[PDB]
Amino acid sequence: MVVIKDIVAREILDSRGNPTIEVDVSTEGGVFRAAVPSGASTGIYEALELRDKDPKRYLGKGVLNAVEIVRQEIKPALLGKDPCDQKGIDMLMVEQLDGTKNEWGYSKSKLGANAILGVSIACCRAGAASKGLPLYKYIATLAGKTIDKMVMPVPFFNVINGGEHAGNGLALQEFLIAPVGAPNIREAIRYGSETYHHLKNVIKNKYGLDATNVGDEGGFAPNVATAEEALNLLVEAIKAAGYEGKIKIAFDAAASEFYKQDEKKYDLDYKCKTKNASKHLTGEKLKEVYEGWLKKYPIISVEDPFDQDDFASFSAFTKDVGEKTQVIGDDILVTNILRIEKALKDKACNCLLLKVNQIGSVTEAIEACLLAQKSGWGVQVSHRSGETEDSFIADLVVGLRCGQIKSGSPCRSERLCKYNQLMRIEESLGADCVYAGESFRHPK
Amino acid sequence: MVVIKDIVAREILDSRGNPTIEVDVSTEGGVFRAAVPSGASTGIYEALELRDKDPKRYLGKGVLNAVEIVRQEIKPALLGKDPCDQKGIDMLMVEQLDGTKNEWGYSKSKLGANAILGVSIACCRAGAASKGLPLYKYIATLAGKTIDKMVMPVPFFNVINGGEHAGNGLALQEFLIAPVGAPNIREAIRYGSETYHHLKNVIKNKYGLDATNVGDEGGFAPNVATAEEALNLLVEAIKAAGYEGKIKIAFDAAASEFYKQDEKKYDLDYKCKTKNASKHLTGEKLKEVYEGWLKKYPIISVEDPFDQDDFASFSAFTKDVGEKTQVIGDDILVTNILRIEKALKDKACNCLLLKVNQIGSVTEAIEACLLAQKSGWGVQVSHRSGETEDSFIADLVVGLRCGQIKSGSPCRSERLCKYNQLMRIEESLGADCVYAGESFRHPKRSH
Repeated sequence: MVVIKDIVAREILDSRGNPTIEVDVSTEGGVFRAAVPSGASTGIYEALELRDKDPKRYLGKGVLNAVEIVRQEIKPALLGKDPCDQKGIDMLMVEQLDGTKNEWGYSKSKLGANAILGVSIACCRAGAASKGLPLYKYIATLAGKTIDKMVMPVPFFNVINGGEHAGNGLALQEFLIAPVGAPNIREAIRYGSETYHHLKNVIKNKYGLDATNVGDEGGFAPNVATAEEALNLLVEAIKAAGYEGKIKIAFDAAASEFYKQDEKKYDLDYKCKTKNASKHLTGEKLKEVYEGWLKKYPIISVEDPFDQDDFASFSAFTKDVGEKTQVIGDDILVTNILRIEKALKDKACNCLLLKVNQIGSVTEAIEACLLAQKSGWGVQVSHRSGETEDSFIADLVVGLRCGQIKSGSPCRSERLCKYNQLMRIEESLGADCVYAGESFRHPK
Repeated sequence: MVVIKDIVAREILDSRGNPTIEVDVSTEGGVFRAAVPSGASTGIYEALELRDKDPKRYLGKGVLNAVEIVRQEIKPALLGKDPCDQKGIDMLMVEQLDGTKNEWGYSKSKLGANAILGVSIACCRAGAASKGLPLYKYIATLAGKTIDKMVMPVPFFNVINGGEHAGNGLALQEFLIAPVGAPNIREAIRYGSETYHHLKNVIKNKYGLDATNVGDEGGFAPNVATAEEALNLLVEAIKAAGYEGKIKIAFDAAASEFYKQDEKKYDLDYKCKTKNASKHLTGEKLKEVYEGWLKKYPIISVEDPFDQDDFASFSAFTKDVGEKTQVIGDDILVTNILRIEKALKDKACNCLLLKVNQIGSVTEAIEACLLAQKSGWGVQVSHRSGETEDSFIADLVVGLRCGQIKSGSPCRSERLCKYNQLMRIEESLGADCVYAGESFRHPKRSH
């Protein structure tokens, strides 16, 4: 039995040089810290983070107002409370102290999702200490999962970039590699790292040294015009690295970015100077293109294949490929219960991309994960473009028994601290853990 | 008081995706962790790392051997010792357990510079805890410096890359910006981040979206042909940010990369295809070229202006710039006492670039810093190309009261990791600390 003795927040910088919020919760057991990744300050479905909007500081991206919220609103309301009452603390902040609710659920507009999550994670971390348990086992406790035979997740490393993250012709946003065939996660990380360096070398020699400079998530943005060229580089790299058959491929289309709202078309050539009518596809036809790549390449997962509001296409694609392939819903679900329930009723997808700061609290993150799992869906915990030194999602993925996680390329320490944390988790557990492997989407 | 109960180590990944060692020293006061950055497994001056060299694991960069060394050689030797005796522990490893050496001091080859530094830093963290002091203050007591009016360092952020780190025409390796005009470290960081983003979008318009991708240290590699083109971008970036006069420039030439041994001349166009742009320059002319830029642009520091062994030039350059510009030694010194002493005698520099894993231990890192400081030189704590999420050098630079630190651009968390740590330290100390500012070369004393 411990209680919240103090709560102080501060402004720190995320992986991209932009301010983010870090919180320190104190109990008789010590000081507990949590740093929140970056999200969206404006939006219609997701939880909005509070930013100063002062052009004279950090180009308007400061979080001082957020720091003051924690001190002036959240602190006085939590002093004396038991940090182990995760649900009580999260619902107090979200429903009572804030209460700002849009038509899709609580927005967390007044206090800001960033201020709330910071406290939620810090209390969650203080609670684990109060119970004398490592973070991963404590999360499992909150989710109703068991603390033995915990599943280590399959990591999804970003490798090739397109869409709005590159000047190349590639329309899809991300191409990743996933070592499902590794015996354990420490090896999974090696397979990933080696294949990644091999790919770097290939790019260095073909596209030049400057093409080996990385993007926000640590991936490369070589001058490839089509998905086929991207997919070809990956298969060559995997084979050359010696992991043919042990490392699979996955991609994030981010189709919303190339969707033509009125005519209801998807323009695979939205970046090309000379436009081709043959590439302005309807949902049903875009589907067939993906189905073409699935039979030709070892693709095991597809994220945001269509616009965030095109449930028709999602449903059709999932109906055709759902059994043997994973269809992740990111922008379409936005880690939102109501959005998920609608997806479930329409069988839009079969996997939830879980961005914790997108929903705002740990309790809400957990219920969303549980809803997906109870419905037969898989769950992939995700990082953000703007991450931090905090490895929370690493313990989260293990505690929620997802057996699946994408947290960037094996490059840039905001991505690696998560992967490093997973390896420590694995040592600690030792024989008391198993690797998701081929069962990443539905762990045993 | 408390003693060492156990020492373990594991293999983690550094910022470039290469393995490195992480050590956990345990006492009754808890478990203390330390991760070391990348170094070099070969060289004739510096402390050498121990790499597995296994053709089939991590391209020969594994560190399982280093991890086993800690377990079978170090651990048994340290169990029961007080973690506070930093010097006793550091010398037990460097001189007795290891003992290997070259004509420039102990190399730390048998146990590995990485295994020893990992242990040294972990114990240092355990010692701080024993004494009941934050790591930075504990380091101050080891260096024999006061813990009352501590000094925050001026940060040197990487911004434009060249030489071997870029396919562009720029011969110099790094260009940095330093907010000497900021009132405190948190402001210095803001100034840096703002100027960095202003630079980012200037580059975006003139070179395109791909040109904004970052290198190992978070900086950019725009296709600029000369130093003049690079300096103009920085001047422009600084003015757009509104910090003209408050943010100065610095650069690391890494001149060794463009020195022609056979000719004994430097080539600023060594990357150009056609090789007749301009004749190669001697130390003399190269100096004049730098002095030329010192008048043109607000450059306050120059690192590795000449070849790793060209003391004649260094001396000549340091002599006529003297009090108005900082001249850092990196490759020429390689954080080696005996090298520092030769450079001191020859007046080759007026500042030391301190790379803690290059010398091997915290104790040696401290005497190196103390040797520089008491001889009229500055000390600039530095990061490595391959960093980790360990913010140790943040507390080191504060504890040593250096007044200056380079730890990458305000991009990539292995870099922000250190900058964020400096801001926490500043909060902790509150009204009980000062910003080096204008005095970054030699922080003013307290009275």
